Amino acid sequence: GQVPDNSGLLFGGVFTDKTINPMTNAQSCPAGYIPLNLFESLKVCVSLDY
Amino acid sequence: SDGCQVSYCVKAGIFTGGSLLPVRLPPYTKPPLM
Repeated sequence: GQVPDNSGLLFGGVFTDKTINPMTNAQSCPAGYIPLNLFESLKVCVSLDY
Repeated sequence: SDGCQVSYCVKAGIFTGGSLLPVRLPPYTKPPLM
């Protein structure tokens, strides 16, 4: 529902071992992001700072 | 730590998330009007 803002997480993009992430032009996460293993080869960049 | 999100609260002005060194030193005021 109406969750408090902006307390939460955002989406910083995904990247695999065979694809390329256009938001960073690399197979990693930008500065200030955490890579999370969502699947066997999928990594999601999660941001914390607003 | 084992997936626990640990964060610290700091001034947004000081920490701008840039690799450039925030060299803020003199002056301590804008150029005063004539």
